[PDB]
Amino acid sequence: VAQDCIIVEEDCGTTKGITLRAVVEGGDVLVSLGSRVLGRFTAEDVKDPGTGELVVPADTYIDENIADAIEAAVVQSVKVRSVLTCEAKIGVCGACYGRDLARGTPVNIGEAVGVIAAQSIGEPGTQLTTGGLPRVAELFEARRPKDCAVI
Amino acid sequence: IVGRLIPAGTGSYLRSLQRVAAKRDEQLAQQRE
Amino acid sequence: HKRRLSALGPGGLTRERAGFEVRDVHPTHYGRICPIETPEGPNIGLINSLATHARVNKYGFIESPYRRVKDGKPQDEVVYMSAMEESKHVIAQSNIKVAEGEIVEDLVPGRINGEPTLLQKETVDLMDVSPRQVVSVAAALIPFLENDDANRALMGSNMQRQAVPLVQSDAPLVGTGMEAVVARDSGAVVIAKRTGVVEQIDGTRIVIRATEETDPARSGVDIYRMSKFQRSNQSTCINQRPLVKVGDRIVAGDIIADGPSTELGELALGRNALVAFMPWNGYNFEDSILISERIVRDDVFTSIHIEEFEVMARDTKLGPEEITRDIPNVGEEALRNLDEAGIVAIGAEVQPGDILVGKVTPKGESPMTPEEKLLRAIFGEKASDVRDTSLRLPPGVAGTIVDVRVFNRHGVDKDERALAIERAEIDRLGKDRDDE
Amino acid sequence: DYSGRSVIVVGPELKLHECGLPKKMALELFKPFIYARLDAKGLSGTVKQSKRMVEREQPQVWDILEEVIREHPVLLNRAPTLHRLGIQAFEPKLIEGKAIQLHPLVCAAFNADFDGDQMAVHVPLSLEAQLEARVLMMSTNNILSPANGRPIIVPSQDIVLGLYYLSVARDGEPGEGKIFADLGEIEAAMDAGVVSLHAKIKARHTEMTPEGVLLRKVIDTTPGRMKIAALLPHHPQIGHRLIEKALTKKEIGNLIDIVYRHCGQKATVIFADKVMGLGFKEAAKAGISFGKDDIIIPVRKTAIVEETRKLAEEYEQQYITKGEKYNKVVDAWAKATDRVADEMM
Amino acid sequence: RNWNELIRPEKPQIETGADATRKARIVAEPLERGFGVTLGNALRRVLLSSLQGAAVTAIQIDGVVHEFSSLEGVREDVVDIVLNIKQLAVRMHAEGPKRMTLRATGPGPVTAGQIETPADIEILNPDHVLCTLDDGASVRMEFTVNNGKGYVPADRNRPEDAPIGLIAVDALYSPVKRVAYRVEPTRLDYDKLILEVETNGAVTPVDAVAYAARILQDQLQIFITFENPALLKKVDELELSVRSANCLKNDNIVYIGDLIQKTEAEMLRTPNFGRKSLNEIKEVLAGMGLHLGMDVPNWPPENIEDL
Amino acid sequence: ERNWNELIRPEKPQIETGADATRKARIVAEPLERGFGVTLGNALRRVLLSSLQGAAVTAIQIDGVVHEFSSLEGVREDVVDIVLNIKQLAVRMHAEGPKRMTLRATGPGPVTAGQIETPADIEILNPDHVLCTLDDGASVRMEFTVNNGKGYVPADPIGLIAVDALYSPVKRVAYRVEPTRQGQSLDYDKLILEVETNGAVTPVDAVAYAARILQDQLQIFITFE
Amino acid sequence: QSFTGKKRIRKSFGRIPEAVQMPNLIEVQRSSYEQFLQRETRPGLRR
Amino acid sequence: RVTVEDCVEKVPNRFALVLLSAHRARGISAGAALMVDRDNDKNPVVALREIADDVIDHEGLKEHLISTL
Amino acid sequence: MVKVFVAVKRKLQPGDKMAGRHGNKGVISRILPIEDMPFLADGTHVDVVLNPLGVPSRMNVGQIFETHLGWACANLGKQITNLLEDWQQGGQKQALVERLTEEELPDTEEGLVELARNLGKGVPIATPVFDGARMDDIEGHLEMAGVNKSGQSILFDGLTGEQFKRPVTVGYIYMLKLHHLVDDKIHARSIGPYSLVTQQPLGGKAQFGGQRFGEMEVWALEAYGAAYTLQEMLTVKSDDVAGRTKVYESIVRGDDTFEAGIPESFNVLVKEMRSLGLNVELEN
Amino acid sequence: TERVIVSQMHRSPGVFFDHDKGKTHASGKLLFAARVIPYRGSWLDFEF
Amino acid sequence: TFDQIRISLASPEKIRSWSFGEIKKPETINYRTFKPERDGLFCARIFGPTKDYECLCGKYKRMKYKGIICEKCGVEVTLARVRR
Ligand SMILES: [Mg+2]
Ligand SMILES: [Zn+2]
Ligand SMILES: [Zn+2]
Repeated sequence: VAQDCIIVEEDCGTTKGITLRAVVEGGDVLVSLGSRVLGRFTAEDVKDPGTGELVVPADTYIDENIADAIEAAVVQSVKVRSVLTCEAKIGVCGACYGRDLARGTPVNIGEAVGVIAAQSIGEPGTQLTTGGLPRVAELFEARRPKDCAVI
Repeated sequence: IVGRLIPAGTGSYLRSLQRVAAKRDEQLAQQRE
Repeated sequence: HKRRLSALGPGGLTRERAGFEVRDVHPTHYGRICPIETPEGPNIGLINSLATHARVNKYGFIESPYRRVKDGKPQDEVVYMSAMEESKHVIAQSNIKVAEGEIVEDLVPGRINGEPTLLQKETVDLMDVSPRQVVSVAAALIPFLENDDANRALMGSNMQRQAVPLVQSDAPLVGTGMEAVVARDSGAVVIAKRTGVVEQIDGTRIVIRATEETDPARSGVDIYRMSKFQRSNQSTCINQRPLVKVGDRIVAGDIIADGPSTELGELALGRNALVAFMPWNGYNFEDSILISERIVRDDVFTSIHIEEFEVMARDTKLGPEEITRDIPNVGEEALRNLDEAGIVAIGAEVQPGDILVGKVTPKGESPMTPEEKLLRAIFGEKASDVRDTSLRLPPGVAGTIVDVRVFNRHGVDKDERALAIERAEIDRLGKDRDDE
Repeated sequence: DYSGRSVIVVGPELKLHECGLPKKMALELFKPFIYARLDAKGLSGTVKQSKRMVEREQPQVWDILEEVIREHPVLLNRAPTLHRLGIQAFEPKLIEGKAIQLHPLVCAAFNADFDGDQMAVHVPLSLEAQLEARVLMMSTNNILSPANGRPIIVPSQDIVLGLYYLSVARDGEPGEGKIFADLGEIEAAMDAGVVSLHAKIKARHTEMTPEGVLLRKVIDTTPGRMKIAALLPHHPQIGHRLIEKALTKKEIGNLIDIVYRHCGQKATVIFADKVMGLGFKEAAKAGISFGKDDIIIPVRKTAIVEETRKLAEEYEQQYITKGEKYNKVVDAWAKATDRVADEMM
Repeated sequence: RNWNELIRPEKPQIETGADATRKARIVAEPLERGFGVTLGNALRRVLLSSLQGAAVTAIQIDGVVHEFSSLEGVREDVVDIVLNIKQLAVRMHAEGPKRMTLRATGPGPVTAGQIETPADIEILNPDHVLCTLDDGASVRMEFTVNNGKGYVPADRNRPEDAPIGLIAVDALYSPVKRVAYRVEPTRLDYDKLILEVETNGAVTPVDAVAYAARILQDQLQIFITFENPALLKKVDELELSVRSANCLKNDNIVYIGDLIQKTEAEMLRTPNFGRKSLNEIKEVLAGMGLHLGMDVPNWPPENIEDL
Repeated sequence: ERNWNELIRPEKPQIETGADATRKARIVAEPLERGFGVTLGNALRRVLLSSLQGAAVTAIQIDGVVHEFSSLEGVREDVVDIVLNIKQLAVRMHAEGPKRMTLRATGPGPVTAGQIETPADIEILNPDHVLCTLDDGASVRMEFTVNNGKGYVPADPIGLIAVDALYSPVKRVAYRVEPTRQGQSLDYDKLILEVETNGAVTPVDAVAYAARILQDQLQIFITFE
Repeated sequence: QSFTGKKRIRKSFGRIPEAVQMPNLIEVQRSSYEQFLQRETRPGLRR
Repeated sequence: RVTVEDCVEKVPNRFALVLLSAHRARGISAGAALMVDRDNDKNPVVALREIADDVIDHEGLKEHLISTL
Repeated sequence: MVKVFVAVKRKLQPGDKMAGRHGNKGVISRILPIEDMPFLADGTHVDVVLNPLGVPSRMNVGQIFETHLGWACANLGKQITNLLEDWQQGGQKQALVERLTEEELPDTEEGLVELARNLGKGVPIATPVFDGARMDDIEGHLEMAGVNKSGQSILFDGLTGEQFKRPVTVGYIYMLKLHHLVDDKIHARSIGPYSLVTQQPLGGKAQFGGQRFGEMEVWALEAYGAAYTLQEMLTVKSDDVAGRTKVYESIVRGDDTFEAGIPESFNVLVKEMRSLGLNVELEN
Repeated sequence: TERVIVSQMHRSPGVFFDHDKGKTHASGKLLFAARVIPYRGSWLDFEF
Repeated sequence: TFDQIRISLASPEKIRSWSFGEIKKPETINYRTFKPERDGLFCARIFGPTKDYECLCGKYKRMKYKGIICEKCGVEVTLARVRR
């Protein structure tokens, strides 16, 4: 299903993005906001809560320095560009995927993203389990889970 | 399945080079009529 | 392999149709099916074997022995209780204090029906016959059991029946005691049939006297010929060695000569050496093992194998094939260690990619390239009309030859091929006849 | 075609980008390359004649095989290729035996133990495919996992254990309080036995925190510490301050990430190669042997189990049977199971 | 550095145990306190690595054809005897292979001492048993003694050059079996080295340590610095011309030396001496690397130069 | 009998790949017998780090408490720093006996080893290791008591110091084994150990002295005429 | 115990009775095939 | 014997470097290698080593090679 | 017809699969000389060096108790065989033999000397499956054997000549030689017989098999940027029959280059689809 | 080559009363199916 | 080269154009001599010759010409690849 996703364009010029928030269970956080937002290009210039200072530009690569700078000063969710909000031509641009996971530098043009994503999703399998491997298989297929009240 | 270069990475760069070469050849042929 | 209970075949659930319930273990398998010997492959939970004391009734159900116990005083009349009939009864586990006439604990652990619950000493009718009743013969050999994980012990059972018989093996220092029974029970060692003494052991055949109390007008003496080095079903050596000396009167029903991978009757699988658990410069980093040259210098872990290659001489439409001594365009050095008939002599060292049997088949006329024809005309040689189809050894260790057997048709038998072989065979037959 | 299969073994002497290859497999895979070398070298004539030289296995063909196998990378992959890291190229090196040698750190990426697993070997024929696998599929380049930014060259079992044994510091040890200027003096003292392996010691060490030159301020750490810290490259944000931890597996995994993030890739691979030998050398010197006295049972368990058995008896005489059987097992045995656990801990 | 330290005194105390040169130990009280683990380990690692011995390397009897056959009088197979003949320590004190004969028969215990050999191979272990015959036919066994070191496989020396009917067998050349090692500080702290070398009758225990020390010294000494064929070819192997071959055959020449020696005297004195061919023949001779003379007159005139 | 001459022996043990300076060095013993490459290397490493004639300092200066003072008059670092710096000082005493040494200077300049007047005829090979750039302070007139000794020694009137110096001329060694063969036998080990002496004796001379010491101490065999 | 344990004595641990002995492990196939092929007289072979 | 760190630093594409090194090796197969010595190296490794100290914008010849038929 | 019964005498080589009595397994690593092994006291040296990290991971402990009992019985056998070496048929030796064994041991016949010859290699110990020796029993056995009660013994290092600063565990463990040999497992092919209808290299180690490039293996190359390695590995190596010899000729000549036009599998598939009513025609 | 025959294990040719545990139904309930599976013949069922 | 693969229904005219001859007899090969049949499934006249550059009946087995057709036999001389 993801064999056709290949980075063909460098920049798309899209200004839209998706809000990213950290996960929290009660009074503790499971994943830090810096680790979740790291590796993606910022969609819009994030403003420091309280103090009127621009810590990050509008569209810039979120490096480790910017990462722990955003993590130090408390900040809410920041709009970040993603592959789902891209509106480019056939394929995917390098301005929405973000930093590559195999290498520290950004992703290069022509690299297959769908195949590596499918391989990374299938790698942690065989060690799972109301959730687990059948739950993930049902969620990816988007079938009817059970009779639930319509919104 | 057909046994051609995959359009990813090296294949994509080679296809881009072939496209730019075809464009240059067309530009050269336009002036020669 | 004979005590195996498969679930597939003509009338069984297919491996893809098994599911999850068939592979699961049921609490009624206590003492009827050992839940420790099972292949860890895809067909898990379908190739389970029986226990050591389990039997089969005339109907087809599995039976288990249960020592009947009365009120307090346990009886001495063991009776086999079926699976369906044992449901309406109480079972008491073994290892109970039997110092007095009855169990004094009054809280012996027993399973009424499936689940085990602490029951009283009242109306206890059945008692466990022995602790080594729910384990198979393969898992019973594992010493110091009940101290490792259940899943890890399953792998040790599969590795038990996978060791090639080594030359000059010994019994284990720490054995479970079941090795002697499994060795004497299986058909791998010879056993004396009478009480008569032995006369002489010629290595390849042992002679025994009639008996000390033999019947009148019975057989003179019992001759036992021990099988020598012969290819087994899995391409491994199988030989028997005598253990008796001159005299040494033996009682009937006693092992005389050990079989393959057996010494002094006790079962053996391999030699044992001193072990020291410790990391040695990362050579044993992962699940590996490091050994010294002393284990190879003494030749304790060396084994023997047999390939038993074969070749045919089927005729063809364009003429009949033949076992020619000399194949065309072959080097003279490669023809060494080859008899005139075309078969390598017995005991001849052969290397990988050697001509074992020289066979040439008639080849039809085929067109050739003009350059090859020009070269042939330049050198003057004449192209042969036969093709080289002689048997050649595949890549391997290229061991020595042991025995060669040739079969001829009814039309011609020992006419001009293998005549010396037939002569030697008839001479050996006459020699053994005269000796007997 | 142009492929082979054989069992794998572990080799500590091999580098990270080098893998052992048997002479039997290499002689068959590189047959046309050997033919071309014999044709160009001039030691043979006709192609048919050359095919005859390698068949008889003349001793002169071994020199041509070692020359042709110099930089030609071969592809190695396990059977269950789950992720892209399963296929990684290496540089073949001739070695005796029939087992394909391997690196202890690279085995973690393949996700395959050395019990009975076997790996296949491939050979790229084209010049472009050969040069493409050296800079795109080499094992040195695949040091980060594609799923997440976590290094996959972390020590698995032995190197981490040796580093943890070296990082531990005990206050009671001989030769404590002395000052050592250079690590050579520490090694000489350890050879004489005046100083223990790990003990409170103040030595001189350079950090280079301002990105310039440091005066080598004295630091108080055990001889086990600052011995592996010397392998750390010279760069700000890293130094002897990071080795103060106990060197846990998670800690050592995080250490390889910062060294690769700050410095280049060559420093990371060279540090991973240097730390592997030190861990194996230290683990083979200590008594890591597991014995029967190593595992001990808590003495309080014999009383806890009897108290729980006595407490569970009253619940049975009282009894609804479902509720009693459910409440008696999740409260008495559940609490007792955790009590003995913390007691033994 | 050189006779400055407290060197141990000569004549070490040799514990002449009751084993007949098979179990002895050596001691040294002032022997270089601190070198107890260096010198001792260096002497032990070399004492088990390289030591010239002797052992059988080729078995061949009449009643066998391969290593998996079976005799008629012996109690065990032929391959079982191969596992016992290899464990037979013997010393030859001489270079070159030998041949030990073994012909006997009786109650069945065939001791190793009953091996008729020349006065150069002193067999050891006279109580060792090779095979057991039940008063059957005799056995003829011829052995072969050599001298190696450490270990040698059976497929390195046996099937090198041997006819059909030679039971191959590997041999181990190691006179010593086990070696001990200990260090105890004497009363002025000095370590006392105590090692009890174990060996068979091939070499005495006191001699093995001396040989190991000599080998170690010889190894450490490396660090210290000073502190024309063209004449063999026939004359008709170049096919210059028909008349040239004719005159060469008429002259009865087989080698090019006789033709290269005669420049112009013997050339023009022949019937049909080609004026234009005499120059081409000289040119083709010079091109091959040879010229007029430049060698002894008919040096390889015999058949010894034929290839 | 001739058993110590049949095995292979390296005839060219003069591969000095290390030419950085007169201190570093790297020898090669590639054509060696299997097994000897480890034992010889271990013996050389254990002997080079053992009793060898050298020279120590084991002295401090006046107007300073033992491991308690921090600075007298504008000193650069603590007294332990000067002690560590003076401990790593090359020196070769020709005569015998615990001779004396003195050092004095002035002006805000870096202190030098040479400025140390050697009355006992014991010169300093590397007079540039000591780094003292004190300014406007009379931190001079120090006293040193050089004493001959072999091998490492532990830390053993008012004003003395219990500092243990390295009498061995070498500083650190590390051997290695790498079999290099093609067709005969892939077992011939190789010895590629190196030396990092201070400068009092070249590494080749140190290896020769170690070999001679081993040969002299291995005299526990029969004379054999 | 006769000609087998005399040459090599093997000490045994544990305290368990040895009243009943396990039958032959190959009795299953033999007993199953014997019921098929009677190999008896003419009046026999009833099953 | 040379890492791809400097090569990736010179050309951050990591894909055009392969084609450039292949063309450089095809050119060095006959009458080339006047910039960097062999040093006991093969064609691809020597090309990768020379790319670190050579002009990266040399794809003009590669494009002109397949420009016409 | 003719049959040749060729026999081979294999030895233990590196890469062989050797597993213990329990679930522990592992391929045999590089074999070391006798001197490099750890030098135990009294001159003896170990023969195998297993990794002790498999105990916490795999919950099996019987191997440790088995090793301890093996060490105990080996020490007992060594102490009993030395007693008979002094004088055969000694009265004191029979007393010790009867004391160590739990009594049908003494025999009036002369066979007591033959029993000692077998007991010298270690006294056999028979432990039931569920009635095995408890901790106190094995402790008393180790104490009577002469070994330290802890079970571990001091062991030196033969490679360096130094003693480890920690007690180590040593004993006799039963080892097996599995059938998974390395000589029968290794295999390499360069050019062999191809298939009949597909025109591809055959599979299996029987007659020059080729390692199958599975479907999951193709995804690995697609993940990387490699496009020429996967293009030639699927067309010019096995698929293309016309251009299959061109690459071999180029390799033997010395020029690295290849050309792939179309695989044979695609042509077979097109011929198959044309057999049905579907019309699969190529364009351009 | 000698070949042994392993024993087979299959369902007994008797009547059974197996009811699904609330599966393959629109609402939670039990079927209580009964089988008359013979040794050699057509099978019978009486599912609710 | 080829691009834009298209698949659709095949008409009877296209099927007749693809085919070379019509098979009428279900005879694979002869039992006495293993050779193709006149109208069987394995026919040389319809699916080209079996041997390379060698027609049947031993008339044009010289392999020098490839455009000739044997009159008595009825099959042209062509490589074995044309049979596929
Ligand atoms: Mg595995
Ligand atoms: Zn976009
Ligand atoms: Zn025709």
